[PDB]
Amino acid sequence: AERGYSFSLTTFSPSGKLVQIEYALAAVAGGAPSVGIKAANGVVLATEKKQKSILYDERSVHKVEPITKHIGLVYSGMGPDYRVLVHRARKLAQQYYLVYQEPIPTAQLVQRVASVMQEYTQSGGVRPFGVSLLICGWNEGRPYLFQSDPSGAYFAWKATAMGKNYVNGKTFLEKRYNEDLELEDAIHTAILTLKESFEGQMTEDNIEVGICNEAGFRRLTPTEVKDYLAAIA
Amino acid sequence: MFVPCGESAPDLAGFTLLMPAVSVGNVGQLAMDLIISTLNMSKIGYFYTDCLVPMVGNNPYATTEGNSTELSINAEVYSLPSRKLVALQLRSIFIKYKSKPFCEKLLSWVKSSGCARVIVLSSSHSYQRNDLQLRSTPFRYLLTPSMQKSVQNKIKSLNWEEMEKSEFCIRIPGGGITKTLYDESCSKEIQMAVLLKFVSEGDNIPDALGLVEYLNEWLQILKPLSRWKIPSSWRLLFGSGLPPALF
Amino acid sequence: GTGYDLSASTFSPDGRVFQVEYAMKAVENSSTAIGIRCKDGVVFGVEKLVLSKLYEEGSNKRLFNVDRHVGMAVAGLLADARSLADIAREEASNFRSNFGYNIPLKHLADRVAMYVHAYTLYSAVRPFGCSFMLGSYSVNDGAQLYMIDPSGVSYGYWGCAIGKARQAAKTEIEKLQMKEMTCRDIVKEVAKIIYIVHDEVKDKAFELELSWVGELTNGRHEIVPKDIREEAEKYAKES
Amino acid sequence: MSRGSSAGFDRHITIFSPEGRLYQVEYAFKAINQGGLTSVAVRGKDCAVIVTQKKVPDKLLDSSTVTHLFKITENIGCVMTGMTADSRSQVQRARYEAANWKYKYGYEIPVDMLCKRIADISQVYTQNAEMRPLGCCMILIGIDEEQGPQVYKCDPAGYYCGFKATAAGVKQTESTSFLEKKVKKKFDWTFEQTVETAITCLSTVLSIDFKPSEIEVGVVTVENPKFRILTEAEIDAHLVALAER
Amino acid sequence: MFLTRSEYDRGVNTFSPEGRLFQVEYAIEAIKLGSTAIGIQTSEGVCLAVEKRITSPLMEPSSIEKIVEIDAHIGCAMSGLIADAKTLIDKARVETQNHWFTYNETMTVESVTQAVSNLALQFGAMSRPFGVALLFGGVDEKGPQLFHMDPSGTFVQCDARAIGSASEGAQSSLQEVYHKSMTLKE
Amino acid sequence: AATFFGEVVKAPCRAGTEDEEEEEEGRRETPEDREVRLQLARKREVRLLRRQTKTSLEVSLLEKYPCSKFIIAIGNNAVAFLSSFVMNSGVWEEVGCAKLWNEWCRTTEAFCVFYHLKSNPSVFLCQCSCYVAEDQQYQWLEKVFGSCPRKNMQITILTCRHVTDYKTSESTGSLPSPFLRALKTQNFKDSACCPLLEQPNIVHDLPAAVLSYCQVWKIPAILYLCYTDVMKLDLITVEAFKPILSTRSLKGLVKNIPQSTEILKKLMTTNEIQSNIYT
Amino acid sequence: MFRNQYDNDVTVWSPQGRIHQIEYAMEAVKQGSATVGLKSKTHAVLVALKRELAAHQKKILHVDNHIGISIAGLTADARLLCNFMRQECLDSRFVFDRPLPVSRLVSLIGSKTQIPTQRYGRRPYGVGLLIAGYDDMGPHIFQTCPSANYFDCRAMSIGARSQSARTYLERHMSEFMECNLNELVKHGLRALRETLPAEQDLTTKNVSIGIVGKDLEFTIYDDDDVSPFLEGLEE
Amino acid sequence: LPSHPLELSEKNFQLNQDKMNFSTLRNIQGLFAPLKLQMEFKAVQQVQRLPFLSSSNLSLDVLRGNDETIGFEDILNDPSQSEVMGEPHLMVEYKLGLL
Amino acid sequence: SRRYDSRTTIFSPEGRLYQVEYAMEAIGHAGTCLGILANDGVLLAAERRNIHKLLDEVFFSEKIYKLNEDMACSVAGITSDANVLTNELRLIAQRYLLQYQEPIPCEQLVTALCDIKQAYTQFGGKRPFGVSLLYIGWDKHYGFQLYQSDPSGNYGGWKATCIGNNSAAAVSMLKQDYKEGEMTLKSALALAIKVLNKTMDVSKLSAEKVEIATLTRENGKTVIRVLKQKEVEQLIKKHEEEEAKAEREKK
Repeated sequence: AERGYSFSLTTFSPSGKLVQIEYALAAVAGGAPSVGIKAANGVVLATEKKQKSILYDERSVHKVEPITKHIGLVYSGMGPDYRVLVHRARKLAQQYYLVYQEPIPTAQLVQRVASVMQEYTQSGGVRPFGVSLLICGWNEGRPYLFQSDPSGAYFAWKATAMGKNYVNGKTFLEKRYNEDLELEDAIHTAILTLKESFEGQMTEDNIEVGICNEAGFRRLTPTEVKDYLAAIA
Repeated sequence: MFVPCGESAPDLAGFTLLMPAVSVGNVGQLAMDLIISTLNMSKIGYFYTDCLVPMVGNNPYATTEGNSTELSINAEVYSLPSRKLVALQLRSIFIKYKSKPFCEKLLSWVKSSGCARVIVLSSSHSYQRNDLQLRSTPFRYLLTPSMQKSVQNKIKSLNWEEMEKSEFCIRIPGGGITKTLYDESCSKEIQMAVLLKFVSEGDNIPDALGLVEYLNEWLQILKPLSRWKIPSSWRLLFGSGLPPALF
Repeated sequence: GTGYDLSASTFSPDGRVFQVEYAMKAVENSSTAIGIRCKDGVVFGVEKLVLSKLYEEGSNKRLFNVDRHVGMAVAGLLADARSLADIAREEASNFRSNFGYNIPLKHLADRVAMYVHAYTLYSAVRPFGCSFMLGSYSVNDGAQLYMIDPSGVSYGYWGCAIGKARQAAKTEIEKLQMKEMTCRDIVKEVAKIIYIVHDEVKDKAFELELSWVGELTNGRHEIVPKDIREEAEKYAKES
Repeated sequence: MSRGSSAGFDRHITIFSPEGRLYQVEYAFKAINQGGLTSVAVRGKDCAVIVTQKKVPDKLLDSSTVTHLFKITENIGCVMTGMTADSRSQVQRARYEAANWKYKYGYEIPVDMLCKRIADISQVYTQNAEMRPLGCCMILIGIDEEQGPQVYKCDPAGYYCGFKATAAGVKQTESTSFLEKKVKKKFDWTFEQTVETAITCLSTVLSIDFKPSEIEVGVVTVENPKFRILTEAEIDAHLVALAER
Repeated sequence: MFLTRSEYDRGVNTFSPEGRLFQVEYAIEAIKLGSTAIGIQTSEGVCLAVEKRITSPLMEPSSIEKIVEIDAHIGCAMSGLIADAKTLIDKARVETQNHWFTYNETMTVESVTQAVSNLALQFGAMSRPFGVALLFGGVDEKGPQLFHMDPSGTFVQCDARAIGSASEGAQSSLQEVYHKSMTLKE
Repeated sequence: AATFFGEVVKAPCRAGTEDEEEEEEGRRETPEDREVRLQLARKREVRLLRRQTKTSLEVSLLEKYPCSKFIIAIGNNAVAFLSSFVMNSGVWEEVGCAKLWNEWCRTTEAFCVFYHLKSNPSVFLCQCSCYVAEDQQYQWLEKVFGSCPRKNMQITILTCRHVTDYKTSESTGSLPSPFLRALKTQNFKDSACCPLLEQPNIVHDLPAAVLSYCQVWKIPAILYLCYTDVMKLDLITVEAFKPILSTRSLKGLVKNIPQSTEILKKLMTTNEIQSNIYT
Repeated sequence: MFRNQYDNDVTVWSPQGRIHQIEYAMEAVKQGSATVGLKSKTHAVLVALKRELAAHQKKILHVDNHIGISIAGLTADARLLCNFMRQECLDSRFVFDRPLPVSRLVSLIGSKTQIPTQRYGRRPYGVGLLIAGYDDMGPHIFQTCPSANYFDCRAMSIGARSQSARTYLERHMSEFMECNLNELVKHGLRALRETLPAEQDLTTKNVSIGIVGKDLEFTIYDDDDVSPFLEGLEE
Repeated sequence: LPSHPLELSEKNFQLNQDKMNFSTLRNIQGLFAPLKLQMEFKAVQQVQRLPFLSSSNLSLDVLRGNDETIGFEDILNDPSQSEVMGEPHLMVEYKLGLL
Repeated sequence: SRRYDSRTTIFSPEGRLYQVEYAMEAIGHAGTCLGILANDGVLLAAERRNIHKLLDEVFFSEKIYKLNEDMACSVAGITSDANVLTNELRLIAQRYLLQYQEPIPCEQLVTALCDIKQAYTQFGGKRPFGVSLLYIGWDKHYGFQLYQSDPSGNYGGWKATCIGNNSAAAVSMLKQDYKEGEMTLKSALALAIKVLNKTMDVSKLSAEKVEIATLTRENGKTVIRVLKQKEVEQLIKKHEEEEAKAEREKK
């Protein structure tokens, strides 16, 4: 059972496990599917937004949000924690830009946000942010894709998936994803991955796509994702 | 060890011992008190063993003034030959390292007397519960392999859920005597059904009523449907009154 | 919620804060404290259970006045009642100092209720075990009566009660109609209800304290005159 | 917290469960249900509308005092469903946030911003051990300069997503179904149409045709962009219109 | 009708049903766990004695001294947790030093013991009751004076007191042999 | 605990089932743990002996010496009353002493010495000013009686309790504090001399052990509950035991009230000081 | 029975809506020694029954020029309360140049002792104070129950065996008003002796008397000083 | 005296900001609002990194409403990159108030 | 043993702190990381354990970090905590360099970070980091050095060490095949790759399972570098060929 260790965040299990962080990652895994693909021309951040009801207004919370002109991200898990961390990410990006007059590299921003989350993962009295950030961006003529975890550990990725059936999503990405893979069809690959990890019917209002190329990050409009869905099927 | 109130011990062959397993509060003991009061079981003897902390009062179920002056002790044995039931009543905490000795003593006692089932009324912790356990239901059960097929199928037809097993082990968080008693009964190869309810400490009278109803679903020792008479001793279950100066 | 009543910052399986409910029951642990709102103003009465004759008359009184025009009848933890009376005094004083006029009963009641709610929110402290009801009268404001609970909800009433026999006094007030007579007629009703809901067998003796505010008293809270207070007691004895 | 962290997966706000469930936030939603009432807010072409059933439990209780519709700022209006004291405290918090926004940025806060700030506060409450989520559900309304009508549900978990039509309370799901059916047949919801749709949604989910004193209608319109709580006679007229059709 | 467990002895801010702080009494008896100091006050002066316990022959008895000096006219004997007695007597020394510095006089034994008690009152600074008792035997302008400090935090006037292991027996013998008209040598 | 902010804590358990389960999980105990546990058990060991050579009797007082009655006193007030009113009646020479140790008692002013009138050797007295732990209570029982009864002795157990423990419908501070109750076994067919203890009120500790042993083994016994508000050898509390002098117990073992109460004041006034924790 | 969960912390309500820690503090004051307080038209008198070799405790204390107190509970919280009372009176006489009213001081102590009950990490002040005083409106005899709420009393007693003293004071509650200082003190001594066992009679080393009067300021009387009153005191 | 007129103005800028905020709330809302805000700030500050590391204080800024605002204190001198650092135990003791 | 492990600040009857022991167990759950001192320099043969087919290589190194001009270290434990710990290492080194304008001696930096970790162990409410770092570097005083700290702050000097997975076997076999004062960086890398081969039984050395660093002194400058994929492939091939030749000789 090892319940005393299950409840407490600041304790190590006899085997040496931080169970609270494991449960935060379980919350992440129980979130909405989110697939990110690092193409050659740019990157894709596609996910399955939970605004499928007609009442849910479109011009509202967006699953994919920008931090800078050249960086954006998507999450899987807790919306509130995601939004708070997005605010912190924007704060850090502005700090870096005012200190160096340089666009914050994606890796540096990922480091800063991951350290912020590790801060609450370390001390007792709070809980790990039950959300993982699929942060993308573009620097020095190169696409970027990173994955942050409630533990505060972060890794670089070429194509990764989150949420439900996320292991199946990663298997599908490994099946399909190619290193040479270019943009405008990596979007198709992400659409197909989310379809493989979908529940219901695929509609332009059931997904939220954001790509970042040389131009920069840009949340795709319903029309664009509708066109991509029509091209897929 | 069993010590009759009179000169001889009345045989308990073909009976079923109903057990309070001291656990999380007194849910099992309160359920046993409810059962003894409702069935109006008469004290048959004292399970005089040095494992329980000694106490002495008066008969908890006293209905007449004559019954109110009947000295009681920590462990008292009651029986109802009409239903062939035996109701041991532990009314005390256990002593360090004496729980498993008590389990061995009681299981040997029931083996010798002839009681077939040692059905235990116990409890577990309403926390340390999985999401499924939290969502599903508090009541659980556990039947040793020696359990007869007929009653096992009766319980299955009642559609009960069995205590979660964590090979696995029979774990009852906050059960104490419960787990070891079940293990030693399985070793003895004598029948027992460990009925329990996931509960948190506090006012557990409703929990005791729920547990006795859970048992009634199976044994139907009461008309299946205030129905469960409470001991006359149930009173001042939050201490004395409040002082006049305050409030 | 046996496992969810140990802290005020924890919800029950169905969304209840049992600490606040236990505070509301601690309110019931105290004797009744009635108050009826008339068109002329309000009249306050309390089933003040006498503790001992050693205590000087006026000891541990129940009918406070946090402002010149605001009364306060309480029922529950006496210390908490005094604490919230002091809080209301400070709030009214600052309101008069800054806004320039006497704090409206509504504003004062809301401020104190939100203070009580602040206390019920965090796990550092516990909810107030007391409950009270304010009353005021002004030429412009008119008759006003509010009641604050341990939860911290400030609802307005045309007459209500708090304490052991709260429900019986509430039903008697419902049986009574209050907005077509003056305070001099509702004081007798208050006394009658307090006597009716009082239990002699359970409680040997009790003292009935009466206070009111209205056009009768020129919009000020005062203790009912002994002559009128005795007459109200006499009416209560009659019925 | 002062006493520490409660014992068990679902007993303390901070600690997770095996799936990572914050059961205490779900119990805050259960408290919103405990409120006992149902509220329906409707967004439309001209008017953003908020309607709820107002209960005066006893005759002695002053009907004027009891209310579940509050005004935060001239533009902003809201209906609270859930614990009464928590609702009032969150309304005060929203007013404080709006005042702070006006001071900092010079111009009045929009609806979505007030909800987002309140949701951030709620997220902090969930994160920490000392505080607990408030058992109330805020449904803001207002006329945005760019969009116009704006109805935003605003939850203890801190989910500020806007809406074309919002419901809350004990009959939340039925109201959502009825309003989804209504919007699927969108009819250019005018002020009268919006008010009638909200009133009839409440009367259908609760299955009771209300008296004007049994409900509280609040409307903010493009013509009148300041929050306005309808009076007894006006709600009576609206109910008569509903009865006629 | 059921014997149960209730634990009021873990926490100095918890009252037992009888209204008793078990932590303070546990400190009181923890003093008795130590060695006994025989304090006596007479009109001719006050004497302080103690049974200092030398654990091994290699130990230096100078370092284990239980009787200390807080001022020229003030003295006390320690018994119990000597580590906390360090802080207690340091506070007393500081107080008497500031008195000599400011008023250029002698602090009364009652005053210095009151100050060090004010230090000792802080528990629940210390987070637990002080586990050591002192016998402030001094001769101030007022005259010979014996006092006692306890984990309770407050002092008490005394003329004949023994505290530590076999404190009861030492006190019985002291009251057998002590009389008001005795001399300091006696 | 609540040592720091987010310290996860657990509620006190009435049943103490967690401690029992820990004690029932000793199947994987280390040899050093077992050795130290047995040393603790040896520490917690009552030892009945004769002070002639401080040597264990190796037999219960009942078995060794015939017993016709054994008045037990458990508590400072009970032992004071029994040492004042009874010991002036005759000689009461010592028969043996029990040496027990626990966190709240020592081997001796924590004594459990026994006596017998020595004019009637069958009548015995016990002076248990110490406290006997739950694990040591049955050990004391088998060391003083031997688990085999005589069924022919009047076991009069005396104890002092706090009125706080006594539960009542009204406030616990609204009782005639110095009052005494009774609890008697099946065999005991004598007048209680006082009101019997209420139902929800139960007793524990050594007196409960003795009374339960007498009930199980059919020995006429009575246990007296002297409830008080002060437990510092006050005259009121030990005069609350006065009524039991009239009843059969201590009926022929009492010499004269005035002599007892005269020395009773000396016993009350010769006690020590309880530091300066209260006033 | 079921109160163990809710009887250990002072910031938790029981299912019966009670804080048992406050009741346990009120029991702690009860377990303390018995003291008596009563006032005449012109005097407020405190009489306390002290605890063998070694000096006794100071139940009677001079907290201020015209305010005095008697302690019947824990010594530590009593010392802190006395310090706070003395500081308040000193500050009043220093800044406002006003003898701090006894009732105002009692209200301050009520709030002070209310603080811990609603705060975690603290315990209620387990002490009962019989505060004597005289200013403006004649003498002032008060009683601060360790539960913050307090009472004003013409006569009072608190401690162990204090019920007998309370009963005797009730027997003559009205007489004290029309009594000379001497007679008031003797009534106090008789009330104290009610608490003593029938065998014991009041001595000089087990009695301290605190007296504040119209012209008189509060003073503590020792064995020799209390002997006058004990000389003449009817048995 | 200070090294500059702005020295104390910005040494205690935040202190004055909170002081004025609470004063205004007390004057308008009442006693409850400052109490509540103080409680939330205290609760969030109780839990963070030890003083010898750089705490994020994320949730504290979220409550304060400056989690999406930048000031000169954010950029000019960075506490995350300090030039002189004390011993860990020493600074933890200082924070606890032992020294 | 289900007691005295609720907090890091609580002792057991034996005088044990179980929380730091569980942190060391968590270290044991990490990946193999070697460090071998040599005459020419010092190396850090770590296990990449980045074997997903959709993983990027946008970073300097996963296991291996650089602290200053004179120091480098590996990590075996919790990555999230290791990141902040390495940041602290860099910051401390730069603080010392700014104050004294000389590179921090390796032992001083090791001890400072051990102070950090043992301070988190000391005070309640804080979780011990649970990261074991394998430090290497050069300084004027003790030349090339090899250090190894644990979650509890206990650090030791080493000629060859291992942390993470199969650490005990790796250390035993290192001391079975290590010469004091004779090993050159060449033979040091050979021994490191041999130990990795014989410890990492999950798969054969594919040159991406392995991440070896090197720290030498050329022109009086500490040259911290990482073996190229070609270099580690050559190491693996040399070791495998030598093992095959030895097997052939055994016959």
